[PDB]
Parts: sequence; structure tokens; C-alpha cells
Amino acid sequence: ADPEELFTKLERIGKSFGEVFKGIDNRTQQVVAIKIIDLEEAEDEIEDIQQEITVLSQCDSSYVTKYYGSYLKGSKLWIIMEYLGGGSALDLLRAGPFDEFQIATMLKEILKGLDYLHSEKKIHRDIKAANVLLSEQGDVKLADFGVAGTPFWMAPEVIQQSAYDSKADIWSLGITAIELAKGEPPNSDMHPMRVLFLIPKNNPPTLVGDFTKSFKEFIDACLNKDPSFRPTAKELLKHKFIVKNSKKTSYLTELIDRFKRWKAEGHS
Ligand SMILES: CNc1ncc2cc(-c3ccc(-c4cccc(C)n4)cc3Cl)c(=O)n(C[C@H]3OC[C@H](N)CO3)c2n1
Ligand SMILES: [Cl-]
Repeated sequence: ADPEELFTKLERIGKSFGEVFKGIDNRTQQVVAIKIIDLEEAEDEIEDIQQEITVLSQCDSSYVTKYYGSYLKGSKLWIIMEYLGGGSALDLLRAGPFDEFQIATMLKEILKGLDYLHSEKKIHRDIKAANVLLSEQGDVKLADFGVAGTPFWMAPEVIQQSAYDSKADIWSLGITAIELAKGEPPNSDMHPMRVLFLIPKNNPPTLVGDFTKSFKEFIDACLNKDPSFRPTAKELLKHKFIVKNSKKTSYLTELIDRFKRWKAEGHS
């Protein structure tokens, strides 16, 4: 039961608490994502780690990053998850802007993710472009669930400590939609401790500029300050913006290919 025999690390992917690799299961040759947390250098995060594992282990959805299991060796905890070779939506943004077709196609898939979670009575809690991973063939999945830092995507009712529900995810989706349109969320320059009070105090963000009215109205519905006035995920799946602008999956692989051309051409 030795994960250094079971698995081979192929290349580093990034750095939550720990470091993550693209890996391979030597028994099946399945490409996996492997996270390694040193449990001797993260005492106060430990309660959150088993919380996140519990939740992902209860998900069995094609729109949620799969969890395959966990291994311990010494003080190292190995967490094995499905591997998504397209990168995050935030990664795809580094090589240029998305158009409304691509944005709508992607929000449609995130919305299916959220509709799954909310119908199983779970809340993602940290919807943002960096937490939306794509397979290389363009599937769109959710990762990096929130704990029950950076407040830019937080709904005002979660900031005020007011016990919240799944409508918090709809607000965050609204902010994610602005992030996919402008590259970054509202108030990106403010210090986060200032943003923690500007979000409940201010009127909701709107999308300003040369965008269709339907797109603008999609975001205005998500960003109602009163949560009971935000639409559910299933309602948003029939919103005019999604219905009129969402396209086949190859609209996303074109973004994946663009990002790959970008990296291979030496840009960073
Ligand atoms: C680019 N392909 C790609 N494919 C797949 C995964 C998968 C995970 C993953 C997620 C969550 C966890 C996990 C599970 C339970 C508890 C705890 C504390 N962490 C374990 C992994 Cl192994 C990942 O970290 N990344 C990278 C990440 O970087 C940060 C970003 N916000 C999201 O993606 C992945 N990347
Ligand atoms: Cl891209």
C-alpha cells in the first residue's frame, strides 16, 4: 500500500496547502492528479482537509473533479484525483479574452455543476475562474471547494457571517461571469480587507461596456444583493443569454489550443 510504488509523478502542476503533480497509476496507466500534503507543517488546516475529502467522495458527477482515494506514508498524505489537461478557465484567460459565445458555453457547464451540487444539498463556496478546470477535450468541471483570504467573489451574505445557502454560489457565478468578460473580478485593485466591507455596502457590480443586453441582464440577476431574488442554477440554464449564445464543446477546445500555442510560443 505504498504510494511511491503505486504512482509516478510526471510533472508539477502547481501549489492548496501542498504541491500537486500530474501523475500516473502504475497499475492501470491512468493519468491522475496527485496532491501531497505534509501533515507536520499544516496543523490548523487539517480539519478542513478531511472535510473537503468527505464532500468530494460524496460527489459522483461528470461536472465535479473525481476523487479516487487517499494514501498515507510517513507524514505525507497523498490525495489522488482525476486529471484535467486543459487548464483552468483562469489559465485560458492568460492567452487572451473570451467572446460571449465562449463565455456562455462555459457558464452553461459551470451551471450544470452547480445544479448537481445544489440538488444534492451541497454548496461549492468558492466559484471563480481559477477553480473551473477543463479536460483537454473541453469538458468543464469544478474543483477546489470552499471551507465551511480573498473576498472578491464572496456574496455579501457570506461576508456578514449571516448563515447562507446555495444562492451564494449564484452570486459568485455572477462575479465569475464578469471575470471571464474583463479578466478579473470587480474591485481587483482594492486591498481585500477593504473589499470585505465594500461588497455589502455598495450596490451590486454591473458589466459595463460593449456587451449584449442579455449578457448584462444575466449578470444583474446573479448579483442581486437579496439572495432570494437570485435565480437558481436550473433557471439560469434557460436564461436568454445561455440559450442564445451557448455552443458546442469545440468552442472551448479552441481556447485550450490557443493557450497551448501561447505557452509553446514562450509567453508567460
Ligand atoms: C491542471 N489540471 C488539474 N487537474 C486536476 C487537478 C486536481 C487538483 C486537486 C484538487 C483538490 C484536491 C484536494 C482534495 C481534498 C482535499 C484537498 C485539500 N485537496 C486535490 C487535487 Cl490533486 C488540483 O489541485 N489541480 C490543480 C489546481 O490548482 C489550483 C486551481 N485553483 C485548481 O487546480 C488539478 N489540476
Ligand atoms: Cl485560451
